[PDB]
Amino acid sequence: NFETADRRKRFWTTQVAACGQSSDDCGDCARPGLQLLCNGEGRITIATDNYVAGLALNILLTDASKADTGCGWTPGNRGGFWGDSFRSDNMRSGSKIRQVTARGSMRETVALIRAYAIDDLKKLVAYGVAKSVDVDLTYQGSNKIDMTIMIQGVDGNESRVGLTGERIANAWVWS
Amino acid sequence: FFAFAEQMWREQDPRYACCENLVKMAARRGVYPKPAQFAQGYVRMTGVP
Amino acid sequence: MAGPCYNPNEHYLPASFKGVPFDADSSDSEHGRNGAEAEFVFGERTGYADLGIKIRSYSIRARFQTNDHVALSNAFIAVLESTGPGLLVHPTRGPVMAACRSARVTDSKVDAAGVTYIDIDFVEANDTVTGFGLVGSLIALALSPIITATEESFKRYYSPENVRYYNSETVIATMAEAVQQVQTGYLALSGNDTSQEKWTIVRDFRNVLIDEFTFFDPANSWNVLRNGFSYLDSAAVGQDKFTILRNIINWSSSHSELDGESADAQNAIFSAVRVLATAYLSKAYMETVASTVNEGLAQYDQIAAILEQEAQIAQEDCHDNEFFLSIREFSVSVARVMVNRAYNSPALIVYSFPGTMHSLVVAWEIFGDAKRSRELEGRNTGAPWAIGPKVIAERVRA
Amino acid sequence: CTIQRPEPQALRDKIATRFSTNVLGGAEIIPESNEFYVVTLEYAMQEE
Amino acid sequence: CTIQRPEPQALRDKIATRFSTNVLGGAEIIPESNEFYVVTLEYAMQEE
Amino acid sequence: MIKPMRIFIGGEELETYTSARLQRTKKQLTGSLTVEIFLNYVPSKPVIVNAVRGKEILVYVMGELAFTGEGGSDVTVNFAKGQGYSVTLTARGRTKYLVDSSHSHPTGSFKDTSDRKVIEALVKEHKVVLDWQGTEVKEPKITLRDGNRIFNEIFERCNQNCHFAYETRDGKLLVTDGTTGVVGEDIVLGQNILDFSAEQSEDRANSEITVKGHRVAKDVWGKNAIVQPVQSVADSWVGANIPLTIQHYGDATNESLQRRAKFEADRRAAESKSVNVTVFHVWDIGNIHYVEIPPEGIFDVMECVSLTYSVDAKSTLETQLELAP
Amino acid sequence: MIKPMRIFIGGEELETYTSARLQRTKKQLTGSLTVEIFLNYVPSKPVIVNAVRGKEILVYVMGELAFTGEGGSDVTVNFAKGQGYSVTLTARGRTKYLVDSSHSHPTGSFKDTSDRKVIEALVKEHKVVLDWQGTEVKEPKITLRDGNRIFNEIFERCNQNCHFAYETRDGKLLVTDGTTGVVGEDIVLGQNILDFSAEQSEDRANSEITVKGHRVAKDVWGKNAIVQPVQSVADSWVGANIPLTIQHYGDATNESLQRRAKFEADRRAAESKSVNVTVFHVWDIGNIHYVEIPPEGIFDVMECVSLTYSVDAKSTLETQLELAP
Repeated sequence: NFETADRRKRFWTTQVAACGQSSDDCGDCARPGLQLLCNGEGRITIATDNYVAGLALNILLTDASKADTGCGWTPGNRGGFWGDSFRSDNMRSGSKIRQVTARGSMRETVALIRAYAIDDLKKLVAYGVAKSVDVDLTYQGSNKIDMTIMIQGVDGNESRVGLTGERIANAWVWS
Repeated sequence: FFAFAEQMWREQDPRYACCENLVKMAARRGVYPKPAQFAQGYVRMTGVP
Repeated sequence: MAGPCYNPNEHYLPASFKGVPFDADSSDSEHGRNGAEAEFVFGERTGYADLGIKIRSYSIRARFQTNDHVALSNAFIAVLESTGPGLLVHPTRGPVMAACRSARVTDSKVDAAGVTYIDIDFVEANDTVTGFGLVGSLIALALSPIITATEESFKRYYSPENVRYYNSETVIATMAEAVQQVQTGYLALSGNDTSQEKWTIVRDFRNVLIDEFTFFDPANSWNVLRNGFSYLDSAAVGQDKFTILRNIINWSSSHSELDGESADAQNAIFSAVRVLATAYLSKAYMETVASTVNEGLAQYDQIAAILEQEAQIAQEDCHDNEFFLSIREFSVSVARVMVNRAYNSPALIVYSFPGTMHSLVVAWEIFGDAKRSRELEGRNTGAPWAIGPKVIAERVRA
Repeated sequence: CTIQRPEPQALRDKIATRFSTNVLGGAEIIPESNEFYVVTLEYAMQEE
Repeated sequence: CTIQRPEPQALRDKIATRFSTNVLGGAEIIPESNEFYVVTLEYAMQEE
Repeated sequence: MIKPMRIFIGGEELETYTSARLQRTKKQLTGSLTVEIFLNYVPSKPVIVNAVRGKEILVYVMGELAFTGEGGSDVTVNFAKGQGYSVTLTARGRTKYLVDSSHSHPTGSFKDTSDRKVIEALVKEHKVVLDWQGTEVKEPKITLRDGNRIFNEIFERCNQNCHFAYETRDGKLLVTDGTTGVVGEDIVLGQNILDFSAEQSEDRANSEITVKGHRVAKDVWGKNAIVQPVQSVADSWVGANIPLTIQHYGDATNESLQRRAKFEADRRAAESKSVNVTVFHVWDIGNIHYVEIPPEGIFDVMECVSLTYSVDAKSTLETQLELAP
Repeated sequence: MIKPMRIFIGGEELETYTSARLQRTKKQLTGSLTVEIFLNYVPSKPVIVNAVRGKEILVYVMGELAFTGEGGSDVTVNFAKGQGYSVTLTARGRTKYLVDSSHSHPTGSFKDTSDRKVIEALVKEHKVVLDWQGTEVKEPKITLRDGNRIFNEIFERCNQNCHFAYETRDGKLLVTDGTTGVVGEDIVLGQNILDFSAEQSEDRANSEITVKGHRVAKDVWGKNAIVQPVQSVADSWVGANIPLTIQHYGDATNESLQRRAKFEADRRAAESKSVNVTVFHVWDIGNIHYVEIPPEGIFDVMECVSLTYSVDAKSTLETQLELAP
């Protein structure tokens, strides 16, 4: 039969700047969301490109379960997602980058923020979407702080032979 | 090689194929061997109702 | 470390246990892996076998220096002695659940007054359910539910003693034909068998058909139909049953042309046989290796269509609501297995070679053993000397 | 014969398999993707 | 009676023994010599 | 690694079998099994209890069936003040009930039938499929002892006709007069052996065996049914004089006398050359293997009589054999 | 502390019992005891040796009587080149002579009496006080086997009439058909247990038991005394089919058949639910206790079947129980 045997499809994917960017006196920020694609006779449709990039946004922009404190939290904002009690992979969804607290000089706080970012995006390797991830964070002044996230993808069809590691599963998104 | 080619042709002809192969081909044309049979008849039995 | 730019407070996490902070002073761990090294006798070669991961262990030492160190130390011990395991923030290994196993508290009044040391010995402890194993199964189908469901439907309508009298003969004649179809199938599968049970089964089939009153009872009719299929299924294993079952499904696609209740008594035979044949056909597909993902899924679609047709018939006018539910639930169960087999049985993948190559060379390059080339014959077309340039092979899972 | 209210875990798996087989063509449901939230919302409406 | 397709290892050894006995007079096949490549090529033709 | 041993109980896999052990013996009527399972308990919290006293148990060794219980025949919950708290399980062959049930025969005495047609009417009260491949024998008289177990009577009747009675790996009952003929491995010393222990005991051999027994035919009596039926069979491998005499429990026939004599000869011969072997990493019993132990000079074909798979939490896999020629 | 266990022999207290062990079981005819003693010897100096092979022995556990001999049933003197030199004693119940004496009955065959009137004339040759509390049964034919021990006959006869025969803590012989009814304690997990090791087993249960046996009375002989007296009793707790059949050793009567049939049922039922508990610090067997083992969900009343007090000079003072429902 035709070599195009992989029948797996791809669903919607959140995209950066889907709903434009919101500007302010401090700077310009993207406003991610779903994307609508239009045909020549109406018949709008959702976009599904950049699967891994869309998945990464979901991990970062969602609060995870907050650690117990001994004083407690209101039931509304304990964090997390009620759907995580059904999954079997033994992990919890969301991130915790927003739960940092000002400790010591600003240099220490930034270093801790980087630690959480790696500890959250590390889940990407566990699912098998990407084979490696690393974040580089630079502190060059009081206000200007930059962070860059690098995600390593793979091609759909194996080409190389004799890999030290393993071919990541769920690689049909080729990213 | 000549013998192998000829032998694997002989194993596909009804009048030379092996016993196991013969039945497999026959099953593909609606012909099967006859199984064993059991005797049969009628018996009259009498007794008090 | 390298360079004078170290900030230990920035690289070591603050210790804790069950939420109560404490000051750490050391950090150790013990990992490993269980082996079964064996050395033969008079031989110059040895062996080995990996049979699982080894349970970890952690050890920490804590120091107290603040005024009233006894109250803090004497109050932290009450947390270690608490029941059950709890979260532990290892200074270097990050959060992990453990359970204290011992603790030695050292103190003095003349040698060292004002400082209390405590050595701890933790152990990894992952929660486990109490049912000593209830993992689900995803390697076989469940035919007991559907078969019992079919029995309920068949018994409900098929009643030759209540149909109008000038149609009982036709209804019974149809039942005799249905059994005959199973008889023909069985005789074809076991052609080369010569056991002592084949004679008995053949005699049983002959006796039932010869007798005339056997089919006047719904209980007798159902039992013969169900048992007859059981012998058919166990006659052979694997691809041998594909043609036999497909023929039976073909015969059971007809619909009755009588009227009123008499039609139901006849459609019941057709519907019951087709559902039973489809269920057993699915089990047959489960006993063979999927040659290709595309082929494996094509086999599944051939089944879902048949089951879907039966569901519509059983729900056309609320003819049998309960049967409709049973059919629908069975179909999703079939999908959960058929899709898994196609996509994950050998876990096939497509490769991209730079050109056509021999089967032997392809096997050696990918796996590392030319003797495995036998597997590539069934999945890739092309001559053995021209396989490529895209090859379908198995996943390497070193 | 009797059919009763299904249990939670046995219920969501039915939805996830049905959703995956028909819509995504057998693709696995990767947690935290959009399809993950679609599946869980669908189950919620089912249990209510 | 039935004769079927031989297995790889059982087939390569048959060629090596035949080649060694009728050409090299019982001498062993030293790996990486020219006879080693001749024997394996002969087996390849046999299997294809 | 690809699991070289998997177990099922009623279709739900056992993922916590901290140890295992399987056995299959040709000199008995049912195999066995034993599994140790870790169990937990949290005070003041719910616990789910199965306590299955009966259900099917299946064991697959390296992707191959190796046992068919029916299962959960025993349930004991060990417990300790120290080390830990666990559970144990046990199982046996499908014919378990024959091994532990008194016969409920319709009448209790056959008129005139064959052994096969008798074993069918005994076993089939419990729906255990028979696997017969031996030669049929005609017995003018049979009368099962009242209340005697199924195991006793089948074993008793099959001893005088040189029928082995043992289970297969699928859940049947196999009666055979010889080896299954499935050729196995060439167990060679220095290649795969780990230990061995040969033996040759003279206290279980006899050069000449004698049998006696009366006839019970429709009309036989006098000298033709009292003194006439005597037959002698000799081994000739033992070079000494160790006479033995046996009494026959049944309808003596000159052909049946020798068959009982041969059965004893095979039993005694096997018992005088028992061997043990351990082969480290983990097909069936009755197979044919070649062995090589030059130190004692074993160069003879062997037929395996028993098999055992054992595992441990500390990776120690093994396997044992009880070969005999 | 106030001595929680005191021993007495012949009225002179034992002040050097370096270890002790007392056992009492409901499934036998006599308890047992074993007391270890320390002995000395000064070379070339006088020594006084008792070596009394028989005298009364008494054990009081925490100000209460727990065992009546009779005593000194055995004496042995261990010895070693190293560790030391000691002496070990042993004792049993007052019926120690019944369990080891062949009956010397006046004639050897009763005409027509009851079981009670037979037990009295059998055991009263050795001056053992009977303690009867069961129901009297009338038998037309009794003939005690010639030379059979007292232990065999009483155990045999009481089994057919469903009577438990065991000794009390005072020196009597108690024949009972049930529990003493003395409500005991509530052995709850997490308060006093150390180990329980509960168990279940399917190899010692049968769903249907059948009995048979002829009749002996003068007026009944023939069809009514050969094929008529057959009765069946079923358990209904076993969910499978494990038939059993038994023969009655006596004058079969329909009432007696069920009595024997139910006796087997109670014995088989108990053997399938044995428990072994340990309760650390140191009343009687057959009592009624409550138990609680949520891990396997024991929430059922229990009757103790055995008791054992064991002590040692270092780190041992414990008790054991063998419950059954």
